[PDB]
Amino acid sequence: MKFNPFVTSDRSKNRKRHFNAPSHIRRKIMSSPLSKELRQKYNVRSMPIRKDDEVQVVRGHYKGQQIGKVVQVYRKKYVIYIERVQREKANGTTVHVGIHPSKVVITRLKLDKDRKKILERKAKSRQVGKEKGK
Amino acid sequence: SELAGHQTSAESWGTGRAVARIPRVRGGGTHRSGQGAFGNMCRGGRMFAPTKTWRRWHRRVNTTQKRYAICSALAASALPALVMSKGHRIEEVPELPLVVEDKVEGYKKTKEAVLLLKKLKAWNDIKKVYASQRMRAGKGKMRNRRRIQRRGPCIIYNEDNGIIKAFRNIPGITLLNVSKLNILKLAPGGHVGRFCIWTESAFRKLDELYGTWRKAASLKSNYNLPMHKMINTDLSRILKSPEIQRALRAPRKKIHRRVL
Amino acid sequence: APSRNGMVLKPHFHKDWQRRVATWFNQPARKIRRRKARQAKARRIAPRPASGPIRPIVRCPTVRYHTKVRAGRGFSLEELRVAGIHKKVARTIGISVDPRRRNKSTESLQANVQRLKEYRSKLILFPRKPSAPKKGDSSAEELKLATQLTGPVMPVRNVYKKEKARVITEEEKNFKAFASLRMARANARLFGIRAKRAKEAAEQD
RNA sequence: GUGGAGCCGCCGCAGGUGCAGAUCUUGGUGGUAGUAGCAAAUAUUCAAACGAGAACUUUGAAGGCCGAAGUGGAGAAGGG
RNA sequence: GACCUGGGUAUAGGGGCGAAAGACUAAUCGAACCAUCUAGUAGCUGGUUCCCUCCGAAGUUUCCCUCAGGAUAGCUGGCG
RNA sequence: GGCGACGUCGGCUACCCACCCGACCCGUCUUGAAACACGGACCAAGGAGUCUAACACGUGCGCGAGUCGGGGGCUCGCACGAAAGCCGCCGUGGCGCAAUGAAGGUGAAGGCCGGCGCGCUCGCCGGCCGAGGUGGGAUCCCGAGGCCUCUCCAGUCCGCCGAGGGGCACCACCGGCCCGUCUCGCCCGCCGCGCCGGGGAGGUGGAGCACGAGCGCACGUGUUAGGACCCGAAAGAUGGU
RNA sequence: CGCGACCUCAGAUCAGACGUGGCGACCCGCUGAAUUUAAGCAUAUUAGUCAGCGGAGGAAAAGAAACUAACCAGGAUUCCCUCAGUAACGGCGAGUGAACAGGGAAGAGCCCAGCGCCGAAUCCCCGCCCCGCGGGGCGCGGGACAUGUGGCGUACGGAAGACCCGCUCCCCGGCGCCGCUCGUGGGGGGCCCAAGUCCUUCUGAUCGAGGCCCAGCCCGUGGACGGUGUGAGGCCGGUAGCGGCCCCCGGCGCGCGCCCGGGUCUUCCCGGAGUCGGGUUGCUUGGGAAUGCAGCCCAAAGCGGGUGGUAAACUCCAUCUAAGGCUAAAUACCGGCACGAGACCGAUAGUCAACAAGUACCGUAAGGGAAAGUUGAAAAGAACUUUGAAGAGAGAGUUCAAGAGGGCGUGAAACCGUUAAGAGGUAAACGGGUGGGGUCCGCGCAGUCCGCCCGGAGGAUUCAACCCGGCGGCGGGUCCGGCCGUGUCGGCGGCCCGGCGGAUCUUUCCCGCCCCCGGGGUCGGCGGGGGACCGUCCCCCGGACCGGCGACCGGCCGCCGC
RNA sequence: CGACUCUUAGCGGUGGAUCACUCGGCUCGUGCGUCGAUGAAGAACGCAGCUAGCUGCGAGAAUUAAUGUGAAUUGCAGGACACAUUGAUCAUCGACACUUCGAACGCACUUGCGGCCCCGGGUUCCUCCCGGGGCUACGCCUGUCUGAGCGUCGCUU
Ligand SMILES: [Mg+2]
Ligand SMILES: [Mg+2]
Ligand SMILES: [Mg+2]
Ligand SMILES: [Mg+2]
Ligand SMILES: [Mg+2]
Ligand SMILES: [Mg+2]
Ligand SMILES: [Mg+2]
Ligand SMILES: [Mg+2]
Repeated sequence: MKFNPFVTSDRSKNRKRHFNAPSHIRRKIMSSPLSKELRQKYNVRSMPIRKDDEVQVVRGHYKGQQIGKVVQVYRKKYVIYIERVQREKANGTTVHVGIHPSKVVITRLKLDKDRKKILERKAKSRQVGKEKGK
Repeated sequence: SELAGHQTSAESWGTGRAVARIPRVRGGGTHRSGQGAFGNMCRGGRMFAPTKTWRRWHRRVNTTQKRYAICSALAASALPALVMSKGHRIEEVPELPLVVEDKVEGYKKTKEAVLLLKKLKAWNDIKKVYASQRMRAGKGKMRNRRRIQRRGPCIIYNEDNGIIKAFRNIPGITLLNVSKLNILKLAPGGHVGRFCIWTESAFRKLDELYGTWRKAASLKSNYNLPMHKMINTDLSRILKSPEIQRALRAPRKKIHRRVL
Repeated sequence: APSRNGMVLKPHFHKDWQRRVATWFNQPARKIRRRKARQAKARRIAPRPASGPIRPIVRCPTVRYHTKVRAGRGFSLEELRVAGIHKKVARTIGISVDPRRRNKSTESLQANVQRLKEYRSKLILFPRKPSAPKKGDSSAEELKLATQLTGPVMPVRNVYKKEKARVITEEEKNFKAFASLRMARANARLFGIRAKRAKEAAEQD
């Protein structure tokens, strides 16, 4: 149950803060879970997805053992595009059909200098949760 | 209806002109220029008897009836016919004023909470609350209450040592204090007989919190427990008593139907 | 407009009263706003007592209420004069002062002097750094509690006497009667008239 | 049968509680009706071209009109 | 010609201005228009939304600036 | 008892059609509407007895000569909790428990017994008690007598019981008491002997007394004040263009 | 005649400050109606409200008695509950209408002119410095202010000075840093539990089923919302005195700055004027032989003045000290900036406005002022062929669905088109009663009964009766072991290692005092504690009844499944 | 036979009711309670690669710097992907800048007309010579400077 008297619980106002989100808050709500292998090597649960992570789709019309990298992150439509899952148009032109990153499992991260520190910050705070158990 | 629906300039057209004598809006140009203005008939009009914020919202109950209602809500939570006919699955449970010892007030983890309800055979009531995880029928869903849920058992205590945290995550449960009870919790819906789990030091404080008929309550300054209109209530025994059926006539068990 | 046997009534609603309306919807909200203004005033001050200074014994005016005892305003400089404390020292001792109050009885004077010295004998002061004039050792062994509740010396304590049992004797069962009420009430209003006729026989020669 | 995401029974509780009319309000659509009307200031016709397509466009020839207080040629105000 | 007119200027609502018609004052004049007080008042019109069961009227008395209205008694229903 | 197969059997609706009989178009004011009275072309949705305050009575509940926290106060910092819980040397106060008079003010218990003073149309002391009396009065109590397979002896019971008794609430009546006024009158009292206090007996005026029934909450009807069931003027005022 | 001083005034784009205007929900000062009510209408009511004008502030205003009271007296203001729909006002009609006690919320008090005293002991500006950060000074030197009076000590609760008497060395800010902060100070960012497991339905799952005797996993986290549909676990989050980061605040301790109070006696001092008050005229009030205010006229006193709710005279008492000033809190808030919630509305509703809404448009203007939400999960928005000049089609194609084709969810009625059926000179429609036809449903069609008991004809399995083994219930009994209900007590037991209650008692108990001659008298009590008594509730032995839905064991009877 | 008319039913059209949805109101409450001459509220005009509105901004104009954040913005293009430079975007915002009117301030409001002071060049300049900068409203307080008076008086002559 929510106890804080300074955070909402109403349907109209969490939706309004969802679709009118700032574009740096919006990379946080477009987070995706790490794979079972890769959450054990880093002891972290989930990550915000960036442009060049290898990924497979875990639910939808297009799913099942399809590692392949994302190629475009529409934050405006809350949608990542992945380089293999595609769709022919009526024209014969082929386009990327887009999916939501919660329906998606990262299988290989792209590390830079900053995505080391985002991992280590989310990892070091998880021993502190285990250190509460006295 | 905030200020009023009376923020419109409008006169009646008055005279002939073959229109009804409702006020019309002024001016021209715009659509809303000769249309029926304020009054409870018009598109954009003012409602009949607009609700006021000084409606008498709140009701008083005198305190001897509040205490009367809470004594009748506890006496029905011990009769097994009334607590089961409100729907609580108390088939497998032992003795109806369930009393666990005062060690249970110091649980600080809900894993200890759930095995308590399993070993008290009351978990099959919580499992009935999981069956009622419905969503609301109607327009109350967009007034931010969506999920309907049964009320289950309630656990009553005194001297909290962590009991309020161990049980509150289990869905459909209620925790109220034995010093400050609530008729809105002990009888949801207005119907009597909610299933309750007592704790010893809560179950013993009731003797000094409402009194017996010999001595008044000590923690309530001028209150005793309400007397009875009926001492004996089983009239399958009064009407079969030898004092009564000595004095009765005889039963008249012909019919004497209509004679052609 | 009236009907059968009813009440003739004057509702005072002949004036535009829906603008001047007062609803008490913020009244639980202001009860927890002045509890938090008492709690954050209790912990802000000191171990000094909550609900402020010591109030005097005061008797109410006006025949209907003159048999009860009420908490007053200050301590009426004469009572501060007899108790021995100075008028500008007293309000940081925790003692309320009302300089415009009069003492014209003696029993109600001596009651509050007894009250004021009983307060001084149950008070512990704190020196800033432990010099302690008029004050000795450890602070009554840390003063037995922290802060009091709704009155330092229980401001009302309206008390009544015992008057156990007496014997119905002579001169008590026989005199002080209804005739004493009627004759004393009549002499209260026939006093100035009878003192006028006495002047008229004094200028009689 | 259509439709595509919510809903209902019983026990109490609460109402902005049930329409045929108010020359009611708002929106919609009929009959009338393919009807009344497309009639102030005299007037058009022939060929060609361009065009999917010409009583009405342009061009040429004819017949006419305004007739210098103009149906001409310029402005002020107003429009933009 | 007490002539006709443009532009500028002055007069503003119980006021203006009038060779006077109660004319004109922005299609409004025997007191403009705009917003408000204001959901002004109406003994006077028109309307007043589901079913079944049971009972069932009155247009008369007296008073009222009363006569299109009320108060009063009668007639009515419901509770006992 | 009898009759009948692959197109028949039974069935009725917001199906259609026919016939015979009946049948003027609704709403509305009105003595009287099918009206040559008014409103209504059609369809959809919106659309009119509300709410607050006061009072009255009825009813339901809690307590009951009391009742009521409504305003405050207390309880870890808790979603629901603007809830609930408690106070009582927080009952102040409200209404009720007492009325009457313009007011000063005054302010609701009687009967019997036994005696005595002119048992004087008047009264006094002591006891017994204690809301008087009459007429009706549900219920209850007593009840001779009455009712049982053979006769004299004994038991519970029940039904029938003329009559008699104590009589609820309530109604009618009579008496009584308290206050305001009236008339007629005599007596008593003393923080002081007076243009002083108190008493009496009859008659009238009072929203009184005569062994208390109220308070709080809820609901319903009614009346009122508010825009007040909905819509409706001709106006009046203030400030401006 | 000139110059000087001052006093009245001018000028300046003089050096430096200030004010104007907006918003206006709440607050203060003025000004001010009429509709309405009175069944008409003048006074009255509406209403001292609307409109008008002017000033603020986060609050404002009020505020430390020229008060209430009339007795055992209270003691600034403001708010709340009562007082109270009361006193009172009123064509005494309609109507209007306070306060003082009392209970609370909050509580805080002061300064000045005057009268005296101190050699103006005071203040402002300029210049350079002590020495400084983020700039203000106490120090130094010049120009002014000011004796027509700056400052100190003083304020009606009295004050000052001189005595005498017994004490005491203080407070304030600034600087650096350490130690906290009751919800655990504030602001800001970024982090923190657990299925995407197996089967299955689907356009797509968040569906449905399942996880050993550890209850599949987490829970101080089963709020919410977004994700191809209903999600504790996929994802933000939510939970937690979770953690770490950045900035900021209120308060200990080194250096400045400031520092004799109280009591008793003695003497001296001691107060606000064109104001009070009176007359008169207006408005206002519940204020009535005038509550308040204001104009004009008259105009004070000093044991005085004001008030004491019926005009006036006399008299006594009570109470306060006006005509100068400041002041927090409790209170208000339909504007603003942020928040949170709802038995609220659901696109003719709810704001006029869910949308490019105070917008388009209207009016010379002041001003008036709308209508207008929805494809899909994802544009995958119909390439291409073919007819046409094109709009528009016919195929194809996407999609679960185009029966979702760009105002596209669902798609009602009125009205229209066509198809199918039926009918048609008394306009149509209706009521009743049948008939005929049609759509369709049910039986299934000369093929309809169903279970019970009995005797028939065979077929196939095993119990019953009986008894023994066996646990389990039903009913009655000594209430035998345990048992509680109610009067009766007793052990006064627990009363001093027992609870509460009493307007019971005790003047011999214990503490600080009054009434008379250092002591004392119960000599009558005061404020409080103590301990007896009574009323009710906590055990032990006996005794009383029932063993009451409060029960177990034994035996009994008759069931029951194995 | 056909047509017309009428009533039903199927389908189609018109129309947009109902239902389901909701980044909106509405009510209540809490916390703070902040404009302006140092130029406010409001208005006008302008600003984007394609850009009318809305929204946001001011010739630094669809935003600059800084801090925080850590790979996008997106209708299509274009461009630096560089981040062990400085780092896209977004939020915060304490640094800068902020056209014209407006209390609106040189005067007028006609984009009209100036006045002094200064600066870069032309007469190497006074007496009205291009551009740029600065200043020029009213009321008022304290101080200053200038000085008016048959106001009051002194010292004089
Ligand atoms: Mg909300
Ligand atoms: Mg619905
Ligand atoms: Mg009719
Ligand atoms: Mg007027
Ligand atoms: Mg301000
Ligand atoms: Mg519409
Ligand atoms: Mg930047
Ligand atoms: Mg210049």
